[PDB]
Amino acid sequence: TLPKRVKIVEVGPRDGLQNEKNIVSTPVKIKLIDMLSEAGLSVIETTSFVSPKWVPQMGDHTEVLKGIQKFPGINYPVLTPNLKGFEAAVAAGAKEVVIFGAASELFTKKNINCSIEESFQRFDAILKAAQSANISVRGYVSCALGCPYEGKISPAKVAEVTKKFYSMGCYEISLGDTIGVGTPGIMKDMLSAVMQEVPLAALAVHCHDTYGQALANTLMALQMGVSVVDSSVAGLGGCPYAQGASGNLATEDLVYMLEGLGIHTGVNLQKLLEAGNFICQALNRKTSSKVAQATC
Amino acid sequence: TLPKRVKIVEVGPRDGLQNEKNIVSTPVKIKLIDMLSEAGLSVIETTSFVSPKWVPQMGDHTEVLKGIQKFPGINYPVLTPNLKGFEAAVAAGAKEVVIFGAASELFTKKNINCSIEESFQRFDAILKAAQSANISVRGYVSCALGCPYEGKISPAKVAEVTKKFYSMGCYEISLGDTIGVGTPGIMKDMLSAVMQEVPLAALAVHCHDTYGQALANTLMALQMGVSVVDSSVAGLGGCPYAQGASGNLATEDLVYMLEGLGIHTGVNLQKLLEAGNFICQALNRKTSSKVAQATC
Ligand SMILES: CC(C)(COP(=O)(O)OP(=O)(O)OC[C@H]1O[C@@H](n2cnc3c(N)ncnc32)[C@H](O)[C@@H]1OP(=O)(O)O)[C@@H](O)C(=O)NCCC(=O)NCCSC(=O)C[C@@H](O)CC(=O)O
Ligand SMILES: O=C(O)CC(O)CC(=O)O
Ligand SMILES: [Mg+2]
Ligand SMILES: [Mg+2]
Repeated sequence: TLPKRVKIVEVGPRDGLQNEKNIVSTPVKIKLIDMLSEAGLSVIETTSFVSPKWVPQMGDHTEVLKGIQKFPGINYPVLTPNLKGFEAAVAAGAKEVVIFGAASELFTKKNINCSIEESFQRFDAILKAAQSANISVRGYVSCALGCPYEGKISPAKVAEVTKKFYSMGCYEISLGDTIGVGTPGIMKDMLSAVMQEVPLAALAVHCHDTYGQALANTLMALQMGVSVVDSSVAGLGGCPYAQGASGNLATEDLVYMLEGLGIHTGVNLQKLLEAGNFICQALNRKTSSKVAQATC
Repeated sequence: TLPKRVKIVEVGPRDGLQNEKNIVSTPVKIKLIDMLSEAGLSVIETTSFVSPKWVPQMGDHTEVLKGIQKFPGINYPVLTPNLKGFEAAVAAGAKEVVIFGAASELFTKKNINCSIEESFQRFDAILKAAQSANISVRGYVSCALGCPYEGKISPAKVAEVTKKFYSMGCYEISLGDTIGVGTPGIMKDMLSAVMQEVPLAALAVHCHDTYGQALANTLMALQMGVSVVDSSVAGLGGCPYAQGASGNLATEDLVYMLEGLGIHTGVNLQKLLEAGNFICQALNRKTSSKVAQATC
C-alpha cells in the first residue's frame, strides 16, 4: 500500500528548462531555483555541466550552481555527462551528480554510438571519481516504459541496467518514461522486474505526460511502493523524440494528488504555484499545470 | 482488479458542448455525433431536453436527436429533468433518458431548482412512465467527490442517493466529480460506501480534469471494479464553478490507457481523434486531449 511520505525531485530548472523553446537569463534561473527551495522541495535538479557546443540552454551551469542559495538540507544535484563535466561540477561546489543511461540499445547508439555496455565504462569513470571525492551519484534510466526506436522494452532489460547502475555506485535510480508512452500496466510490470534485484528505497519514477498518462503511471508506482518521483514545475519540459505534445509531469499537479491522499511531501503548494507562474512569465508560456490553471 | 472490457460513455455532444462558450449549429452537433458513432462508441450522450432558458446550447435537442443517424447497437441517451422533458424525448424517439441529481443539497438547488427529496418526486414520475414503455433510465449524482458550495461531501450521503436512484429504476448511475477536486483516496472511499448499497454493474464514474486528477481517479474506479466511465471528445467542457480551466476527461486519453492496459473498448482511436479535430475547429478551440496533441 501507499507510502506515508514521498520525496519529490524537482527537475524544472534542468530537465524542464533544457527542453524549453525560449531561454531565460541566469538571474531568472537562480530566482526560480530559489523559489523552488522556498517552496519546500528537498531536491532540485539545478543544471547540467555539459559542453555548451551541444546543449546551450545549460551553458550557465557554472554561474548558476554558485549563485543559488543552498538551503539547509535541500539537495541540488547536477548532471555530468562525462569526466570533464564531472570535474567542472566538483570544482563548482556540486555535492551530488546525475548520470543518464537507457534500457534501449538503439536509443543509446543513436545518442552516443555506444552499446548499452559500452556506456557503463564511461559512467564507471565518473562513479570511481565520485567515490574518492565523496560525492553522491544519481542514475537515470530512460526508455523504461518504451523506446521511440525499439518500441516496447522488456521489463527484464530495465531491471538489468538498473541493477548494473545500483551495484556500480548509484544510490538511487530514476526509471523514466522519457517519451510518455507507458500506461499503468507497463509501469507495474516494469517495476515488478526491477524490485527483484534492486531495493525499493533506491527507486524513483520519472514520467512524461506526453499522452496524459504521467499521473496515473505515477500513482501505480506509489502503489508498488516507490517513494520518490520526479516532476517539473509548470509542467515545463518536453521530449525531443515526441511530437508537439507535453513533457514532464506537473509538480503542482502531483503534490495536489499527494495532499488529497494525505501523503507528506513537505512542499508548500501556494509558494510552488508562485514559482511556476514566475518561470512561466519569464518564459512567455502558459503553464501546463491544471492545478495552476484552476487558480488563475 | 481491472475489468476485461469497459463501456465508455461519450458525453462530448452533451456535457462537453453545454459547458462551452462558443455555441454550435444544429448540423455540426449532428455531424459530431455521427462521427462519434463511426469512431466506435457504444453510447453517446446526444442532448438534453431542457428549458432553452437555463441552457440554450441544448435548445436544438429535438431536431438533433431526430437528425442523427441511429447506428445499430449504439445507444443515444438524453437528459430529462422534469416529466415535460421526458415526454418530449419519447416523442423525438429517445430510447433512453438521463435523470440527474446530486448528493449536494445546495447544488441541487441551483441546477434543477429544487431540493433532494423534491427531485425524488420528479424522477419517480419519469421512471414510472418509462418502465411501462421500455425506456431505460440512467442517473447522474453530481458532487460525488465534493461540492463547490458545500465543500466536503460524505461517502454515505452519496451512497444514500445512489441507492435511491437504483431502487427506483435506474439501470445505471453515474457518480460525478462535477468540479474534479477528487484524488484516488476519496474516489476509493466514495465507491466503497456505494458498493454496499448498489451492485457494481450499475455503477459508473464521471470525472472532470480541472485539477488534472480525472484519469487517476478513473483508474482507482477501475481497480475498484467499476467498468463504465464518462469522458468527452477533445476534453470539451469546463468547470463553470471553477477558474477557466480543463473540463471533462479526454475520451482519447482514456482509450489510450485502456488499450495499453489491454482492455477492450471497441473504439477506433484514429476516427475518434478525427471527430475530435472536427468539433474543435467548429468550436475554434485547441484540443485538451494530450494524445491528440502527441498524434499531430
Ligand atoms: C424546470 C426545472 C424544474 C426548473 O423550475 P422552474 O424554471 O422554476 O419552473 P417550472 O414550472 O418547473 O418550468 C420551467 C420552464 O421550463 C420549461 N420546460 C420544462 N421541461 C422542459 C424541457 N424538457 N425542454 C424545454 N423546456 C422545458 C417550461 O415549459 C417552463 O418555461 P417557459 O416556456 O419559459 O414558461 C429544471 O428542470 C430546469 O429548467 N433545469 C435546467 C437544466 C440544467 O441546469 N441542466 C444541466 C445538465 S446536468 C450536468 O451538467 C451534470 C452532469 O454532467 C453530472 C456531473 O458531472 O456533475
Ligand atoms: O530528458 C531527460 O530526462 C534526459 C536529458 O534529455 C538528457 C540530456 O540532455 O543530457
Ligand atoms: Mg525527462
Ligand atoms: Mg459533467
